[PDB]
Amino acid sequence: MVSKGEELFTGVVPILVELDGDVNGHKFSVSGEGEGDATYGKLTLKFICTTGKLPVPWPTLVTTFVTCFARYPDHMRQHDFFKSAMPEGYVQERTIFFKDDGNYKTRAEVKFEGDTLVNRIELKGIDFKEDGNILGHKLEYNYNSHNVYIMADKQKNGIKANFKIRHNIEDGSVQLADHYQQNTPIGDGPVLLPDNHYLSYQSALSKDPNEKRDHMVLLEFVTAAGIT
Repeated sequence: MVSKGEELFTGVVPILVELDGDVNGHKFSVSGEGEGDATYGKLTLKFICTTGKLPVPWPTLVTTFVTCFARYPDHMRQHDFFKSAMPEGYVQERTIFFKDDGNYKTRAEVKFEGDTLVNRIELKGIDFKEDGNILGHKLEYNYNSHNVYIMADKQKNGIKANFKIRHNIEDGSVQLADHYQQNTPIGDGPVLLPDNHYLSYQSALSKDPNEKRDHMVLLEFVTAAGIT
């Protein structure tokens, strides 16, 4: 049997992303469009800064900008919280601590609006150094592969994770971004609370050569792996 959640992701699904941000008082908005194909764990998205020049590096927003598109292998299907919460969706919240710098706090609602999977996000950043790696745009426009360990959060009826993102800097060092995450369902319907498992991410950042606005093109693959 294919679950109600699973069935919404069997083909290619349009994605809309909307982010309102404020970092050290610098307000900005970003809109993204593209498509997800969960069968292949595949996301393609193009993000546009709709208010001017982005005041933080595009790589710092990659994790913020739809884990329902992860590929869960057949043997792992009982651990897919994210699809099980659909179509009503889930709230994803994070704090992201940039080592020796500021932090982001994010809240997103991920849910269907008709046939479109929407990721609506608010982001607030505080305590950034005006000449640190973030406000000083010292990060390379690239992205490393990362594994994220997903744990059930029984009390909140959802999941949680903590993971470290490494953002490469041109002197060979990295800027660490320590993510703490909680997800909880929007509906009061049944969800899958998983056993501990990993999601394996790879992400590629590029540019649309014909786009004059400040923007990012993201290609991301996400696959679950178990602990058996």
